[PDB]
Amino acid sequence: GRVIRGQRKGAGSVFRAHVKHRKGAARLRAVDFAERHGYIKGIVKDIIHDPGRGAPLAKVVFRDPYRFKKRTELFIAAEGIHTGQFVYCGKKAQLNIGNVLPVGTMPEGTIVCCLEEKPGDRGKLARASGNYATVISHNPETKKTRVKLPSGSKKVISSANRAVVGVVAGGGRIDKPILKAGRAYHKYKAKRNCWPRVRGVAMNPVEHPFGGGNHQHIGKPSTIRRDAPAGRKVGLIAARRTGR
Amino acid sequence: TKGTSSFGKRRNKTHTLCRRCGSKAYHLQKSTCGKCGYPAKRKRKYNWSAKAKRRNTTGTGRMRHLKIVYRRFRHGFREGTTPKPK
RNA sequence: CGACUCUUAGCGGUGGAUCACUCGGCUCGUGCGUCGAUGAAGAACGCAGCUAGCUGCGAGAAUUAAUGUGAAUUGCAGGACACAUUGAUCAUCGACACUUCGAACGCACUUGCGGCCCCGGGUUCCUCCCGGGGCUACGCCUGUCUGAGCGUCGCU
RNA sequence: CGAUCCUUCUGACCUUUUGGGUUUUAAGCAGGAGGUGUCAGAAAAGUUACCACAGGGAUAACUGGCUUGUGGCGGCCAAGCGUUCAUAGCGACGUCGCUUUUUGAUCCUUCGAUGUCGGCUCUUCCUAUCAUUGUGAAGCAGAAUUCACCAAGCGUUGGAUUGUUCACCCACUAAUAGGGAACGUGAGCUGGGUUUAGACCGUCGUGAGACAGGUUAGUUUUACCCUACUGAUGAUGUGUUGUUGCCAUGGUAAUCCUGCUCAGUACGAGAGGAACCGCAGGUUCAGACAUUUGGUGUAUGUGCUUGGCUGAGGAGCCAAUGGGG
RNA sequence: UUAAUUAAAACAAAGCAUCGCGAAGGCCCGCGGCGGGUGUUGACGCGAUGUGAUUUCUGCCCAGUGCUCUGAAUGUCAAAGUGAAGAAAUUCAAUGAAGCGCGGGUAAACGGCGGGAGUAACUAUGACUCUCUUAAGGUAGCCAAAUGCCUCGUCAUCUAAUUAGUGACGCGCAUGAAUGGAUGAACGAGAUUCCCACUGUCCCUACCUACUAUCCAGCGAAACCACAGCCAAGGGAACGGGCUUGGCGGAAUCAGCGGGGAAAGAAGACCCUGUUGAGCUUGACUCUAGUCUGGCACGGUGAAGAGACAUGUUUUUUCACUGAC
RNA sequence: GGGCAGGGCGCCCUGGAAUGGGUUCGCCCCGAGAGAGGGGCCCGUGCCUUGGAAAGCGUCGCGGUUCCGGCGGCGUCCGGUGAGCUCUCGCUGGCCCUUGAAAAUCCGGGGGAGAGGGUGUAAAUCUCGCGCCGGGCCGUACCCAUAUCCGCAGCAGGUCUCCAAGGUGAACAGCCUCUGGCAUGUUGGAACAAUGUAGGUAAGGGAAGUCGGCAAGCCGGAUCCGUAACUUCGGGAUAAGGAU
RNA sequence: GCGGGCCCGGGUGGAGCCGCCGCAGGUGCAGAUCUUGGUGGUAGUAGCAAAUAUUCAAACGAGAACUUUGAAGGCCGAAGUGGAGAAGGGUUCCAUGUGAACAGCAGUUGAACAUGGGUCAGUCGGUCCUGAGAGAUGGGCGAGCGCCGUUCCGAAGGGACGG
RNA sequence: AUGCCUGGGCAGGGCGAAGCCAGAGGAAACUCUGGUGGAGGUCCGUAGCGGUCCUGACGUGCAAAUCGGUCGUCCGACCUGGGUAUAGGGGCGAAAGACUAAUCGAACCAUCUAGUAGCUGGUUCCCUCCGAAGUUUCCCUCAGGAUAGCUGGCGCUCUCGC
RNA sequence: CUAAGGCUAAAUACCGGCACGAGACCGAUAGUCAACAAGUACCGUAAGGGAAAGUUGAAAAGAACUUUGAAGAGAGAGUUCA
RNA sequence: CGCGACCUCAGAUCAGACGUGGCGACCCGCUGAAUUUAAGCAUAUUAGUCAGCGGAGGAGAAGAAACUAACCAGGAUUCCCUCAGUAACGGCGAGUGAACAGGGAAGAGCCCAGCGCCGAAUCCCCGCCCCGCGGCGGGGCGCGGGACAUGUGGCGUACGGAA
Ligand SMILES: [Mg+2]
Ligand SMILES: [Mg+2]
Ligand SMILES: [Mg+2]
Ligand SMILES: [Mg+2]
Ligand SMILES: [Mg+2]
Ligand SMILES: [Mg+2]
Ligand SMILES: [Mg+2]
Ligand SMILES: [Mg+2]
Ligand SMILES: [Mg+2]
Ligand SMILES: [Mg+2]
Ligand SMILES: [Mg+2]
Ligand SMILES: [Mg+2]
Ligand SMILES: [Mg+2]
Ligand SMILES: [Mg+2]
Ligand SMILES: [Mg+2]
Ligand SMILES: [Mg+2]
Ligand SMILES: [Mg+2]
Ligand SMILES: [Mg+2]
Ligand SMILES: [Mg+2]
Ligand SMILES: [Mg+2]
Ligand SMILES: [Mg+2]
Ligand SMILES: [Mg+2]
Ligand SMILES: [Mg+2]
Ligand SMILES: [Mg+2]
Ligand SMILES: [Mg+2]
Ligand SMILES: [Mg+2]
Ligand SMILES: [Mg+2]
Ligand SMILES: [Mg+2]
Ligand SMILES: [Mg+2]
Ligand SMILES: [Mg+2]
Ligand SMILES: [Mg+2]
Ligand SMILES: [Mg+2]
Ligand SMILES: [Mg+2]
Ligand SMILES: [Mg+2]
Ligand SMILES: [Mg+2]
Ligand SMILES: [Mg+2]
Ligand SMILES: [Mg+2]
Ligand SMILES: [Mg+2]
Ligand SMILES: [Mg+2]
Ligand SMILES: [Mg+2]
Ligand SMILES: [Mg+2]
Ligand SMILES: [Mg+2]
Ligand SMILES: [Mg+2]
Ligand SMILES: [Mg+2]
Ligand SMILES: [Mg+2]
Ligand SMILES: [Mg+2]
Ligand SMILES: [Mg+2]
Ligand SMILES: [Mg+2]
Ligand SMILES: [Mg+2]
Ligand SMILES: [Mg+2]
Ligand SMILES: [Mg+2]
Ligand SMILES: [Mg+2]
Ligand SMILES: [Mg+2]
Ligand SMILES: [Mg+2]
Ligand SMILES: [Zn+2]
Repeated sequence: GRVIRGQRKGAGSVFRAHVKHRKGAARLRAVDFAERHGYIKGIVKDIIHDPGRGAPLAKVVFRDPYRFKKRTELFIAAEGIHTGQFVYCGKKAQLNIGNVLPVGTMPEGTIVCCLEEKPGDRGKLARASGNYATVISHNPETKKTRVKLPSGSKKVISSANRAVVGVVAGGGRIDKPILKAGRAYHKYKAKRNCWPRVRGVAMNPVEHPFGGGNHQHIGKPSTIRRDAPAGRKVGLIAARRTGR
Repeated sequence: TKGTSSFGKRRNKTHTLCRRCGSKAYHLQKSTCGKCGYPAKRKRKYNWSAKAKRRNTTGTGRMRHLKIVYRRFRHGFREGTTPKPK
């Protein structure tokens, strides 16, 4: 009768993200007249490490062409981006690494990162540590562009939405083994309270459907329908196939 | 360990004196009384504890203003008059 | 006959049963049937010559004024009063007064920080500073003033 | 072979269908059916070793009670085994008994609780006698062997394995006989195994879970009361005290073995091979005692030593008895 | 890691392998909202599981229960809509979504992976052969294991002696491959066997020290209490301190002691009953949040086309617009 | 406050180096300017000086029956050392699939919107040196733990910190001592019976006891030798075993 | 008087009480591990045994093993039985006096009791700032007390210089 | 119990990973020797944290879980103060049904509530008279009821040693 | 009858509040928890829980004074009908 | 390119008022169970009850038929007796369960919108004068303001009304 683990994550207050020392949301620059028609140049100041995120971030300072002030954005640093480098963004921006421009302008076969799912959402796709999206084809009619996500799926997006040329810096983290429970603890201490995971078969049958029994076994098929109530949808959710 | 040893570390208090009811029931962290509900405009009371209602009711306190109202009604709520001078 | 132990009786101990008392309860019935932003209920803190509690009172703090009555209050002193005098105490109570929280009302609850006017100390309005006095919450109705609209129109 | 309620069918020129009239529908009246097999008729799957409550000795798991099927033990007849010969020693086919040291049947006492299996320690009792004392019998020549009688006085051991009762082996021995005492003995001990809660394996079940199937870790409380017992003051009488004694009554205790001589004798074809009286001693048990040997040792007795402390020498102290002869 | 009986082989752990999700999304919270957590997030991420370092390997089976895929070639299929006859209430008919049926995939999903005979010039075993069967009939490995009833299996070693330990065999009641098999250095207050040294665990006990216990001055409770307290036998509610017959009995006490008082504690924790409950499970009976699907309203504008009825109506299929959202 | 030692500089000027050089415990640096010279800046809690010897302390002697916070002579000195302990400052590195707070508040800089008096004066002084006035309200005792807190109590339990001498010794280990603290932990006296609780010692045997080496005992520090099977090559390892 | 009980005598007591005919009831105790209060045996018994330790003389005092002073012997042995704080306590701090009650013996002693006294800030902290978080307005929900949310469906700054 | 914010703390030794220096061998690849270095979810071990064994002491105790010896760990998945968040069919849980104020296989407080019990226990003065049954039938009935039977009380209708 | 608009006293109820009256009621373990400094003391972090406790005497006339003891305590004396 | 009316919408320490909370025995509007009974239990019963929320007064609510009846008719609402443990509801089981008429207590009726007729004939606020002003009213004087034609007031409402 007890509420199982996984349901208690929805309420929060113990599974909330650890955002105390995070440097800020890594959002792409907002669309304006310069971005839409020409291009605007910014200067890379420093590359910062964001806790809980493998990919490093880069602070780029622009100048607002409406008021006398210096705007600062926190982009996701691509491979090869160094401090004291001019980075351009706009329709007329050239095809260089760390240079955000609309996908319609970029030719086919281009590798991009921080791709916008919708025009103006300031970057949503292929931005984790080293992932990248590849543009496949352009459709001048209806203003559509096909992109291949790192998951292997192909999605059709508008040609207006922008993306950053190159791959996300910091790739290859998963190659190094953790080798210790302590390193996993330190890794997950900066993200959430989710690392120590207890198997359902090791629990009592009051707090998990897989618990109980004189032998540590499941006793029921692990596959479960997607239309299953909370507290029962555990194991392999809507598994088309299960084995190796 | 759960008994005598555990009673040793009762060092910090959770309730303080409420300024509306006067009882030591004001919760510090929640900023709520639970005896009268001071942050709430209405006083806290329930019908499942009649003895609690009897402990703090109209007749318990000073009745500094109501006792005068009783006699003023008993004579007729007269105002702005004086008895006949000698 | 000894000491201890057992029963009964007289007296003396522990204990407060019984009886008689009762300014207290329970039940029924009659009349009236009244709170508060002019600040309710409740809470806190203080007030007596000697005053802890109860009760009463609110910096005018064991009570002020007025009315009625008429020689006390009292545990002790002190005494005011001439009790042939509005005159001690009492009761009534219509005048006045009524600290801090609390619907609680400048902002929060630490008794901490402020703003708008007037007066005094300092000045000779000179702003600092000090003290005192009056304001500064939310919602809402009528009306006044100042406003906005590529809302609907009229003149130029 | 089947009540109420409900449904369905059949019957009347049947009643109502509500202010009245007509027509559908519906509700009634009477007779059949649809069914309750727990059959005088609820609509109904498990587990709990995480468990709870009210009770029950009306009811189980101990002991104790009746019985003795079964277990154990003992007789009666005598077909036969025994070289001949039923009864030296056995004894079929039949039959008569005893014991509750085995498992069984019963539920009589105990469920407002009588602490269980073993092992250790200790006392006493029984004989259905293993050995020792005294004897009867042989298919007893000696030795040895078994059968039987009076007989429980005194003995019935040390270990490997297993929690074990039981069981088997090694060694010694005269013998390593069998049992009871709430299946003696947990305010006597232990907790190894049963038998709570945590876990592992195998089987079973969809599952939670189950297993006289295995494995592992798992708190053993209280006596100062009465009696009993062990000791210690005492008590009624003897006029009071002291000395020396008697005795009724209770308890009781000693036990077994080896070597020499007999004697390589009796006996015996031989192989082998005794016994009595004597001598020297040993095992177990009981009562004492420290001359000797050993142990203890804080006479804190006397040296020797580590660290520190009284300035040092000397003399000492502290280090829960500093340590060591 | 179970505070207060279980520190462990249990949990966790890096490694390994699957499942879902490209955002009006996956998982989840919330009675409620243009609500909220993951998310200051974007597949090298988040969420859900299984196994559990390194090495090696990961056998066969989709019959069953799950999960998943598409599919007007479709049996069943509610509401709403359409037609029918009737005076109407109506009933009938056609149409007809999801889901169940029907067809594939998936076991590092839950899981499972047999039996009977004949047969090699001594016996034995058995290569090999035949038949019946399921969805395959246990493959590589391993074992009398923490897993084997028989069992203290058989042989060797370890001992004088071993139900213990180890090493081999497989006949495996009932081993077995991510419900992971085998192996494995270091490590472990984890479970066992043997050996060296060591020692009072023992043969077999003794002595010494400190604090109690002892006595005294002072101070001083609690548990418990039908009445009380010497035995044998009898009968009795089948084990008496009281009853009967006998043995007998003598004030008041002190220090021990644990045989008895079926001693004290807790209205037995075991078992059974109750038309008494609770935690948990599901193929038990009734339901329910959530979730999938269909209809009605918010729900408009334009352009083309077809079926059906009929000789204008509905169904409407597709495309385009935004002003609702 | 002023001055000066002493540290640090990823600050500057001359100059251009292989025969490579400088340099640390380690590192590290150099034609993107190393060694060698000359400067500059920061911290200076250290030394001298005003404060400040007047005061404080150790001594020796007095005034005053008493009260009396007094009066006076002297001294408060010279040096060296240390992987020594603690605090602090400063360089240099190593680790992160861990990257290790916000705000109040203060300051510097880029610009010149504007001001000033006009030839002795003014506007300005992120005020240079002095001089004047004010700083409101609340807490301040004591315990802070084998007796002032929580456990029913003066309960062997629990409860967050700072200061940290000598000897021995690797050591903040154990033992003794100094400054400081106390009376032995809700009582004392007299004996030393049995059972106990806590320490030990035991001839010969050495686990024969027990379910089981339970408990106890054996070894133990340092120096010099030596150290096997196995192994993931890292370990095992203080293996084991010897001498001082 | 079979009995339930009752009538007299004596003592204590000091203010109300009873018989008969009827009426009415919160009307009769030995038990309920009954409720409340009190009192026994146990019993002058268990016990006043965790952390090495006390002795001598004097003073006050009716009274001294426990108070004070001096001497001796000890322990805590700078992670102390030392010196100061935080939370908590709330007068327990200081002086004087009493020994009724408490400090499980005693006490001339005390944290007991009774009288008084004592806490002095621009510089030490609260006060200021924000952190994790909490929580109004606008907005939405809710039958409703209210709830959701902290920038989200806001005409959100009442401030300032120069004229 | 867990997450977050802000602070504090953790003697003395052993083993000896990278990196670096010097010497020797080589034709090179490079390899040996001696040093420096101080890495490790490293080891012995104190403080701290925890609690294996003696199944020791105690077990109407110092204590409603403490004490002695012996123990595991002791630079990291470490220990700890204060602030803050999660509230009862809920929380939290390196998972023991563990913890959630001495209570946890569903906390505490008040009310519904004097909940129900076919089940235990108790149920208060005297005398007189009469005086039983554990049996039939039915019941989800077997520790219980209804129904017949057994019992008491109140009468009535009559007969008569009239 | 004329809904989807509205007003209206009386006969009715009153375990709270103000002020009175009464009883076949209880008489300090009873009657309200509370006859008295009772929602008080006290307990728990809190929601909350929650007591025990009346009587000299008509009048204090409440025992002057002597004596032992440090005192608590006694022996005399005195008051009162006691 | 600005001004002037209107409609919608803001700011006020603008002038004058109003609501907030408490008690809650009785009352009104919501929400709303389980113990329990059925000898089990799920519909039922407990029960529109307790618990929870909101809102007043001295009473509250209700109230003058879109009624009852089917008679030779009655005639607002509220309460008492009876109807009546009845009609009816209900595993038609346990159980639940009104209304009409009749006799009484009391008794009281009315007002708008619309329809239409009257020169908005109507109402609120500010100034002055007179009266009384301690439950701030009446009259008069103000080319003083505002509301109102997106409709105030007079006549008039089902029993008919207006001329
Ligand atoms: Mg488990
Ligand atoms: Mg479940
Ligand atoms: Mg289990
Ligand atoms: Mg029986
Ligand atoms: Mg037999
Ligand atoms: Mg012979
Ligand atoms: Mg026995
Ligand atoms: Mg016994
Ligand atoms: Mg025992
Ligand atoms: Mg065991
Ligand atoms: Mg178990
Ligand atoms: Mg299975
Ligand atoms: Mg010497
Ligand atoms: Mg435990
Ligand atoms: Mg343990
Ligand atoms: Mg799996
Ligand atoms: Mg399948
Ligand atoms: Mg052995
Ligand atoms: Mg198998
Ligand atoms: Mg398996
Ligand atoms: Mg008896
Ligand atoms: Mg006994
Ligand atoms: Mg019972
Ligand atoms: Mg039954
Ligand atoms: Mg149930
Ligand atoms: Mg240089
Ligand atoms: Mg202080
Ligand atoms: Mg003490
Ligand atoms: Mg001692
Ligand atoms: Mg002492
Ligand atoms: Mg020995
Ligand atoms: Mg040992
Ligand atoms: Mg080894
Ligand atoms: Mg004694
Ligand atoms: Mg010591
Ligand atoms: Mg101290
Ligand atoms: Mg003091
Ligand atoms: Mg005392
Ligand atoms: Mg023990
Ligand atoms: Mg004891
Ligand atoms: Mg379990
Ligand atoms: Mg009752
Ligand atoms: Mg029954
Ligand atoms: Mg009779
Ligand atoms: Mg009779
Ligand atoms: Mg009372
Ligand atoms: Mg029922
Ligand atoms: Mg019942
Ligand atoms: Mg029931
Ligand atoms: Mg109902
Ligand atoms: Mg009305
Ligand atoms: Mg009527
Ligand atoms: Mg009737
Ligand atoms: Mg009109
Ligand atoms: Zn309050």
